[PDB]
Amino acid sequence: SAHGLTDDMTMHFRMEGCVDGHKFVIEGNGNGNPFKGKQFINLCVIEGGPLPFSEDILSAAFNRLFTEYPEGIVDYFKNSCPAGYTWHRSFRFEDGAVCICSADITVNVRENCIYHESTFYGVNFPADGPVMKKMTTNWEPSCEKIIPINSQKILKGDVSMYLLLKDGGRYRCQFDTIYKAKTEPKEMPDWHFIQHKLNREDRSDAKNQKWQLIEHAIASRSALP
Amino acid sequence: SAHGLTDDMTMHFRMEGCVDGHKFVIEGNGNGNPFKGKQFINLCVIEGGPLPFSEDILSAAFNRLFTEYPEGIVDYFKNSCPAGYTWHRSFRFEDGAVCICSADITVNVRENCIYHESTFYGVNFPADGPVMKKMTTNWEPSCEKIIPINSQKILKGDVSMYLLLKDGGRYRCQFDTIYKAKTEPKEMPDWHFIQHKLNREDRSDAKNQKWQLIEHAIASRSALP
Amino acid sequence: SAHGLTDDMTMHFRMEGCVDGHKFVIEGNGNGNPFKGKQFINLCVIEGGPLPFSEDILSAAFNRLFTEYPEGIVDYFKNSCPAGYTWHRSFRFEDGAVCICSADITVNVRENCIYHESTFYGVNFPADGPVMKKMTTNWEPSCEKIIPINSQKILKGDVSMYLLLKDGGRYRCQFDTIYKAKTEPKEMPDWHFIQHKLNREDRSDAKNQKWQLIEHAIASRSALP
Amino acid sequence: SAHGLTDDMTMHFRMEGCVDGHKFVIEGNGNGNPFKGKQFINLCVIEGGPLPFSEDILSAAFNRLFTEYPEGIVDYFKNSCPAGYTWHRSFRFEDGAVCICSADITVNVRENCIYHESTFYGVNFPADGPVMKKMTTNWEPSCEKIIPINSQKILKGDVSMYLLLKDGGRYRCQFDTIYKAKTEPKEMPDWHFIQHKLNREDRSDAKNQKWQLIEHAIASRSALP
Repeated sequence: SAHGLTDDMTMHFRMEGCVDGHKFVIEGNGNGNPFKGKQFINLCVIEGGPLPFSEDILSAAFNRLFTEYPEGIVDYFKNSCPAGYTWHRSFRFEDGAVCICSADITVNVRENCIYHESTFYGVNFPADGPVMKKMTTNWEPSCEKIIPINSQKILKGDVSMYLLLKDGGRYRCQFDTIYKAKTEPKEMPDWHFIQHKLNREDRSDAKNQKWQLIEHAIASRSALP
Repeated sequence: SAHGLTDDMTMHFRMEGCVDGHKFVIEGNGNGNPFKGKQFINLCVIEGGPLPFSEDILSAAFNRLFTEYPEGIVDYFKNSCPAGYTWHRSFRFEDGAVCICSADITVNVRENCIYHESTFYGVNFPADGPVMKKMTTNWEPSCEKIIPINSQKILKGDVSMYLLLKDGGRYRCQFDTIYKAKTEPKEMPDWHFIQHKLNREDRSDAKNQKWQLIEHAIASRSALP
Repeated sequence: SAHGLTDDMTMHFRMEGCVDGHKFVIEGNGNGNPFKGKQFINLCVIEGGPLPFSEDILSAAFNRLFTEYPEGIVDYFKNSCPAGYTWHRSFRFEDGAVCICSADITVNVRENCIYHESTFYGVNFPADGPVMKKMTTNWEPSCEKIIPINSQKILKGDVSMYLLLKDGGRYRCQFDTIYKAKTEPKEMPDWHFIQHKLNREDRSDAKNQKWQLIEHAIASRSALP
Repeated sequence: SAHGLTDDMTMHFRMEGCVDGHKFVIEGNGNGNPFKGKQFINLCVIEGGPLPFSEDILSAAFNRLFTEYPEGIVDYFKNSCPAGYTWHRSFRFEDGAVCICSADITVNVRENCIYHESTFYGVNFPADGPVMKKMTTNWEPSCEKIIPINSQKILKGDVSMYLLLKDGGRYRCQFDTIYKAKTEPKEMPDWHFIQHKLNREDRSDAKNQKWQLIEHAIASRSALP
């Protein structure tokens, strides 16, 4: 019950985006253990579906509160709760397309639920690219580098991502993020890693395009002594 | 009329955007001579003013119809009128900031007016960068290379841009644009260059943030025989 | 003489390099008119032949003296003669390959001959890429932007290059060059453009791998009034 | 005594490089446990010293044989011994400078020593940059991503590196590597991580510029279950 978070919370998701001119809105709700960096997100496309681009590109847009932080690493994110935090991210794929996303994370103590406001925009996905051809299956597990920006008291994210393709090829992407606490940080953490594992399961049917995302993230430092 | 265009038209502008969470809306109008690739733009911030980021980053979002093309190069843009055309672009600044914008151009023949609709999103402008410190003054005259992608009957733009700084420095940006006619083109151009000159003059008062833009662009091939 | 240069000179070339472990040495000569930015280059592989990678990637390594400059723009290069100048450049291809090259240009007044010495190193050209499959044909005419760095009295080059492919495709590369006079310049130019046209004609026989290059370059400012 | 490697070997180092025109040669010899991914390298600049650029940029040029591979991960490197392997790497620093390095690793069973042939080239380090001003202290610990290239049976390396600066700033760099076994690989490993820790200790004096590098590297997979 620290900072407004419990070992078993819920979340509500709302995302509005536009990719190469195609507008869309996504409604969702999930649950997870902010302390074990584990969450189950359930999303449904209410507007724009069926999406003309691969839904995998949106995955990383839907919450560092769900990160397991050991005692040795300051937890900037939970530290700024229940107020929440905001982040801004961009990424260019190896084929020129670039996307940017922003989200506002707010914790509602009364409901023991987290409210996620998501924004996503992308441009220039090649017509014959794996994204427009829906040939992606999952983001390969990664190791994100979290750097502290002292002067301004915020964090920077740097992670090389690979979107695995059905044809076995790898689609490289560079995540560059800025994490801002909605509350003046009293203590800034040192640099550290955050390994992630994000999986997508298509739950689509004749009526709706929907899917589930399971994210497992955990912080740490150099494995080397 | 020749594609519904004349040498003395007016324009209507409406942009909606968000840079690092700060929403804003801009409206404006103007006049120009498409045949001489010359245009005057008058903008006013009707929402989100005063903008916390330099207005210079938005400048290249406000119409290739205003490009003087020589008869030796196919004018993909004027050929798409009056229906018009759409475009998508990414801005990758040297300090990590990245922006993406899209627009829809349409010609209203009866009104001899061109309607311009756009969206602009940017992310990660450093707090002490030239953009947030409002040190930018104007984009530097450039030379964009236009490449044809015949398989999709669309065009690709490539131009390394430089924003001049008040201290005498410069700030680099990379423009990667995809241009696409609304109606299928029955003829495609070979690659070519487009030189531009874009100038901004701020005319903000106590009641509103406003400014004018002046663009001049000409299409050409290599200068070497 | 005007800086020891004349309108009908000869040149001497010697390049040493290594691309992905494959060493090679190239020698050659030529003639040209610096005042009209026009030159003819004859190269021959004397070591490492036949080159396993397309000879096109080396082409831009073989002299800004051959740039026709208008009196309205300071000719930083001719002003550095006869001592000459040195330059350093990086090539970042779209498939991950990166090359770096440097050269030292010197004018031998008595011999009316320019001595050109260079080194060229490249790395990671994919086995099935256009370079190793020898699919390249010629660089496309370009427009390089020259920027002055007054604090070090040196110049910076910026040009997005495209190598044309035999199947009708293109292969992008990014030229980032630093140019520096050997003797301190007593005058610096403003930024400007330099348009180029470089053509290769292979003339290899049973005994040697040889080819000729023809370059034409002119300096200018914006085409817009 | 597997593949020619023991739990306690030695190495000899020879590197020839050129940075922005400055030539240099480095002679060295080290020892380590290829099985615990631990090594102590001792280098001395015999030519070109004192180096005008920060010696930290050369660090990663001096042997994946020194990586601890658990039973669950195939060991491509030791697998190709005692023949050895070769690698090619490039990296662009956030300020434009780019370097490329290559090395040939050969194991000498009789001497129980590894011979390291190193090549390094860099260009365009800003005069007032942290590299030319010698303001760097160490490469921050990292997590490299090792990907297998099936078709060709080789490995690709991807690691975002940060060269820590005396003034506390971080100097970003992107390592892109290709690892090639000098012997047809019979078994290719799946993707995996290789965390590293490389430290530099200046052992320079009035006669020689010399220093020691301790590298500790260990392979693994997603920390997440």
